[PDB]
Amino acid sequence: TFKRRNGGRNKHGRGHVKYIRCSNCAKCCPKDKAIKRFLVRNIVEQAAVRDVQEACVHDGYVLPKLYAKVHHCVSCAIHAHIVRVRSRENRRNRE
Amino acid sequence: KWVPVTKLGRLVKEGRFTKMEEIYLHSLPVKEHQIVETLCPGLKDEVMKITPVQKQTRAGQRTRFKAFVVVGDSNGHVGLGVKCAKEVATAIRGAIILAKLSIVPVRRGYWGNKIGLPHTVPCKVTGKCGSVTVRMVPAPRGSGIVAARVPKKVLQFAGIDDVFTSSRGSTKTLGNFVKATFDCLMKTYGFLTPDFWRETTFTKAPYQEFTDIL
Amino acid sequence: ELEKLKHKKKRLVQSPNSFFMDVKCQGCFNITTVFSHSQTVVVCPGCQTVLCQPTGGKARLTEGCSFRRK
Amino acid sequence: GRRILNDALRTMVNAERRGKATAQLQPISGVMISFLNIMKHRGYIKNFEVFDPHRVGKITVELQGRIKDCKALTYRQDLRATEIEKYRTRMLPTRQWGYVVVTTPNGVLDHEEAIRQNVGGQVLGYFH
Amino acid sequence: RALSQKEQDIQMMLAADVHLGTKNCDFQMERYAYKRRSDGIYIINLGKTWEKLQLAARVIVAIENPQDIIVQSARPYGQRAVLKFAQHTGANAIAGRHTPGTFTNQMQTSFSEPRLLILTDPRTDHQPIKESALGNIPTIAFCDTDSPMRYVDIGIPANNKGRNSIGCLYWLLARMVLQMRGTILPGHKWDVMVDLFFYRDP
Amino acid sequence: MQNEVGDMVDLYVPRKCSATNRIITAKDHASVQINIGHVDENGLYDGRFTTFALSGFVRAQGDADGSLDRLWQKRK
Amino acid sequence: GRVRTKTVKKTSRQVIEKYYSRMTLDFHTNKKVLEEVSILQSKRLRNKVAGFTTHLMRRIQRGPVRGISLKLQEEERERRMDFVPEKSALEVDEIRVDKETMDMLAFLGMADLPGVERA
RNA sequence: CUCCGCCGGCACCUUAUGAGAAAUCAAAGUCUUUGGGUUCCGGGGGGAGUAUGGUCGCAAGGCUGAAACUUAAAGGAAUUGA
Ligand SMILES: [Mg+2]
Ligand SMILES: [Mg+2]
Ligand SMILES: [Mg+2]
Ligand SMILES: [Mg+2]
Ligand SMILES: [Zn+2]
Repeated sequence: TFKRRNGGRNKHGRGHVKYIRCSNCAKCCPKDKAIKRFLVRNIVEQAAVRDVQEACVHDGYVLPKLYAKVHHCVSCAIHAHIVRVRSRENRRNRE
Repeated sequence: KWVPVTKLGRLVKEGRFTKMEEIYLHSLPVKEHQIVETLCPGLKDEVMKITPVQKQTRAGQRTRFKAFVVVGDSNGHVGLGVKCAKEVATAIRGAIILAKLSIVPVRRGYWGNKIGLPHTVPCKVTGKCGSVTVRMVPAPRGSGIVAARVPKKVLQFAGIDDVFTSSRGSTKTLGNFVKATFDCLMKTYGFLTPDFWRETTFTKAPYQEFTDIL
Repeated sequence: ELEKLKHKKKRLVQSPNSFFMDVKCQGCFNITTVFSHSQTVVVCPGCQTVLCQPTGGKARLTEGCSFRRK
Repeated sequence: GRRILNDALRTMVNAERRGKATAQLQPISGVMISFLNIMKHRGYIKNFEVFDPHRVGKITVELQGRIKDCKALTYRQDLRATEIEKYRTRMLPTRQWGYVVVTTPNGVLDHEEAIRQNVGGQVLGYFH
Repeated sequence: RALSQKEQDIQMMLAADVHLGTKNCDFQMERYAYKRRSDGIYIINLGKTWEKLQLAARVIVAIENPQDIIVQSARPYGQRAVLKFAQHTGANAIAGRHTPGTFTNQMQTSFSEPRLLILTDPRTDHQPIKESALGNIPTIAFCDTDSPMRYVDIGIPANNKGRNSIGCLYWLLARMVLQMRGTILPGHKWDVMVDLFFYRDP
Repeated sequence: MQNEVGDMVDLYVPRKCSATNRIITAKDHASVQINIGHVDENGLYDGRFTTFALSGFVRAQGDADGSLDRLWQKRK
Repeated sequence: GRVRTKTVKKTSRQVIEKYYSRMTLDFHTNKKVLEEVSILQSKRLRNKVAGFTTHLMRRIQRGPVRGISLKLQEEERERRMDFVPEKSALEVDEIRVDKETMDMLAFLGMADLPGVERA
């Protein structure tokens, strides 16, 4: 039995893909297999943004934003619910 | 009594058919089994195997019996029925119903010399169902049916007289084995023979010929 | 008819996509024959200006070089 | 590599089985057209073009759907006119129809022709 | 001079915007689409559309009893087209949802053995397609430039997703079948006007 | 077909697809038989129709429509 | 925990099919309507179905409703079904299309048409 | 950069009319209607890539590689249940 068409990693036309480190357990998994999300979070959540616009010394100042491209392995992604086990049929779609 | 629900059943009830040649020639879906008794009178049915299949549930494992019946008159009509049911007898009945629904036409041929009625299959035919494949090869007059007990019991209904049988795959699984035999028969009218070469003059379908009674 | 978009060697009777073109410049009112896919710079014998630049496909003409297929 | 008279027949089987009206053949041969002459003589394909402009060649046959299977026996056999009799049973569907085409010193010809002219040769292929 | 039935009918289809297919095409019916506009949607030879319309009309008329013909439209843009088509041609329209098993389950309440099956869309009405493939049921389907036209015997190349086109095309079939059967005697006059087939939404 | 006596032994010489010439077997429930009427003059119909038959193969490909078309352009 | 079962809802729709002008909004009036127009075996089921039919009233009386079919509403929906404009609203006297839609007609030989114009 | 077409790539999406034990595959199709050419390679599970012999390597090891005996199943795919 073969669980997936591409094996869980998108590797065609290559022989080796440079590995990376999980952001949680530091496991070495290939860059084309790691669950890679580009999280862009506020510095503070919206219940503490009025309170910082009431403290910025210069008016018209916009809050910076944290841009960071976190990597996870499959183990940590499943465990932290980044991704979930989907049915045999729903498994295939990429949307 | 009957009160047929398919208009084929209606026409058969008023008896404006005589033999299943027209229904076969027009490839119509036969949906009421009580057409075929009135259209094929000399019909004989035998069950061969009752193999019990078992689904397993929380409480235990629940058994059903499925029946493999062959029906057919010894003149080129043979039909296979498979039916799974709780009880042996009702499995037999449902199988015989589906089998008399699955009557199909088997064409015969001569080995080399066209004297007497046709006895052997027209040519080499192959039928496959799952893993088992069966071949019938034409045989000269008076060589019998060389085949296993199952396809020989199919062919003795099909009316074939002489034939050479070569089989592949797991012939022990009687379901696939008899279904491959039947698939190898019901495709003997699938062979573009030179004898068919003359282009066909069409015939009105039963619906448009017996329209006014609909 | 699609037999012109269809590949060079997949047509019914395979035929070239190229042609010989007579190029005539602005500075030297004579005619010189050049090939569609020139592969080599060619210069007018008198005026010595370039007629074409080799390219992966058809050669590139210089400004004011009128050419007739032939 | 190419070992045509298979590249032609397998194209013809594929075209027929898909129901295409005409099939074209990229290389040709005197042997190829002599095979198609056997088919057309025995009434299995209708007439056809032989595009011979300048090269190996090209052909276009029109299929009438009357053919059912046609093959080449590359690994071209030796074949006596005493022992075709167990090739006809070994390959052809029955003893009434189907033809085995064997090349013989009298050119390409089918096995029934080989019975009457009593000349054997090498199997080019068959069709039925 | 005068006009031909060609003239009037092609004008009617230009008006009801039938010639405009969509962005895509299927190799099966690319033979009807003629050229692309640079915006990207295809357009259909309405002459070839009307040729197929005559084909379908002859097939309809060759039916002895029109009570054995079923026409379907699952798009709500076509129910008012199909019932008006049905009451005129004597056919039997099944508008709305198609209950699966209509053509096979013999002791179903909604059973029938139609001589012929007309569909506004093979794509949406693909269920009747599949049952027709099991019931020996010839089919005339209204194929757009996106129509996956498996199991279709006669396919009219036409837009079938518009407020006007579905109403127009069934009105063409209505008039043509009625001319064929002669209920409207020779003469382009017919006492039914097209905007009736357009669906009247609340 | 023909017995050597001349008697005819085989039953329902089956109809053949008009577009691909493979024969419709007795259980190709994906096979259809179109009737196309003929129109003559005032009235524009009588019970004179041409008949076509198509196997499951041709329909399943989808190219059944092209077959009906290209066989309807035959004249008489 | 008060959802009505099929023995309730089927009966409510079926009785509201047949008896519309003869039953009204008021719960108790519908009770006594149902007494003479149906035979049941429990006063609580009687109350149950009457109380479902009463808001079936309160929904029908303001807007349309699913399958349940009544002549006094289907006939009017047919009367507003079958109307047409005084003349066909789509007019052929002016048709505005582009070059390829004209190529249609030109390939069909029809370079000249009534009412076809260049955009 | 937009559009259309050719080749040659890496792939992907839909469908059997095909194939398959199926999973699945547009190439694992054109296979009992069996034959384009060619190399390597398997013959139930163990014992075992083990012993012995050879050979290469500094060594680890690599390549080549059995038998005795034992066993009625081992195994693949999919179904239901737990
Ligand atoms: Mg590469
Ligand atoms: Mg690697
Ligand atoms: Mg072993
Ligand atoms: Mg397993
Ligand atoms: Zn991790």
